[PDB]
Amino acid sequence: NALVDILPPDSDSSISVMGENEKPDVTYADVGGLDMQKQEIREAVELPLVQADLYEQIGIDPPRGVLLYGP
Amino acid sequence: REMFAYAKEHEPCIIFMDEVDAIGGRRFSEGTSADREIQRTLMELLTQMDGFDNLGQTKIIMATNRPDTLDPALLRPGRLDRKVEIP
Amino acid sequence: GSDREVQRILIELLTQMDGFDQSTNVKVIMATNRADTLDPALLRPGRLDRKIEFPSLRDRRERRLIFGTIA
Amino acid sequence: RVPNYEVSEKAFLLTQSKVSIEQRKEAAEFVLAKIKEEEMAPYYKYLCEEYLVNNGQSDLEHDEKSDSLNEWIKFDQELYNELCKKNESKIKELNEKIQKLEEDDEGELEQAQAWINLGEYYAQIGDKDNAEKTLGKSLSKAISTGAKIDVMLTIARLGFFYNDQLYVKEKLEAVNSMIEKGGDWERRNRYKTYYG
Amino acid sequence: LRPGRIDRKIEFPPPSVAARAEILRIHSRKMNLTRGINLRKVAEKMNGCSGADVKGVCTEAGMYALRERRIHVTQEDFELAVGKVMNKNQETAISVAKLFK
Repeated sequence: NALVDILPPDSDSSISVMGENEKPDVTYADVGGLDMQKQEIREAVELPLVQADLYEQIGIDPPRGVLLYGP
Repeated sequence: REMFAYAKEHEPCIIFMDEVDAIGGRRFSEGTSADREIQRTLMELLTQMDGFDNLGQTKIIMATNRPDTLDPALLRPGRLDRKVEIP
Repeated sequence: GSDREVQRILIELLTQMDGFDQSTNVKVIMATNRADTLDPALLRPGRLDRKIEFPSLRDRRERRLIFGTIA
Repeated sequence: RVPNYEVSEKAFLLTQSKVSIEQRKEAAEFVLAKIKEEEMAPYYKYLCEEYLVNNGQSDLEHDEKSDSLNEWIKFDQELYNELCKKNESKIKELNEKIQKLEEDDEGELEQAQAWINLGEYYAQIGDKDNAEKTLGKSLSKAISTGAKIDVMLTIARLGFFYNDQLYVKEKLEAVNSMIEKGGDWERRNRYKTYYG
Repeated sequence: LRPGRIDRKIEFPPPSVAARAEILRIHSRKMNLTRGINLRKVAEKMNGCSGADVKGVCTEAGMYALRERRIHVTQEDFELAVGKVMNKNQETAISVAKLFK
């Protein structure tokens, strides 16, 4: 029981990526309506992915996680 | 979880839940710890029923003796698409 | 003993969420059936800022689209 | 602010003899109007020295070539008299205000604002040395970070006026220190262009 | 509230219009605005009922400018942003409805 070697963090995952070895099974062709949430989710998820620095230069700090509630 | 797995190697499977009122319970957990035990097991079902895990040749037949006991997320269509009553 | 197992996992989530911040990732997406399973600290901003509702009510133009996509 | 580089743009065009005949005569018109209206008087004397061997010269107190290809060039004695008068006047006025700002404590913001107006007048007549001196007293009174960045860049522009690139380069080192102290994105665009 | 148990009681009012400008000014130091925008003008476009309103007005203008994809925040974003919070404030008190389902 000694520290004799280290592992990289990539391996020893709980579960591997489920977005490159799997691909979503639903697209925005199921989405017609639900546009009200669509303006809020393209701000929340997509904008930090395409570029995080958009927020930073304006001087708005980024929003955190997303909670979806409802039946 | 592992019962659904069985269902995907075995052909056209049919899952009969018999007389379910046990985990039919609602959110409660102001009572005893048993009500969160129900909760843990219930969340497990939803992720299976709909998600990236989708069925098609795995079918659910759910048998109950009163359906207004249940939680309404177990009354949810497209997991339960037909609601057949036998009078 | 059984409840203290539930909680010990949730603490790590909160703590890993603090570490997760100021990163180009999108902080966690999560959903809940109901809004009475939340804890005061989980809902608090800095862990969860955004609260994207989903209404059943929707308006006349949106029921049209949603019938229309499934057709 | 505005005549300081636009007169110099047209004046460079006028200096050349390797430009088109028509382009030189069009630019000469802009320069000459702005000397008499804006009181560019000292820089105008400087400008007679910037041709020499190139043509156009038609001045009354400064050298001429044997070929004048331009006649929108003229020295008049009124320019020189005006210089003497206007100079005294502007200096006298704000001087008094600076003393007034001493007597009743208002001198942190206002006296620096008075001295900025001084460097602009000194910049207007074409003195890099003395415009910089008055913009140096603006720094000493404690003012906003934004104001401090603005002033350094004005001093650096006086380097373009005489077309001395070293003079620009030296001042723009100092603004690199201040730019993150103020932290503006607004005066950082200015910096991008100033350096551009 | 019985005798001698409570001895100082601090009531808090909703914000003034001078106080509501003062909260707006703190928020503007996080952002990059354009010069010539008065935050006493903004505090008068608002009327608020809590110190809560003024924080969503500042965020909205920067999500509007995020959509714009310009670094500056312009004075028109505040016409819209003031309108969104004041609109959101009336939509939880017509049937009194919660911030949840």
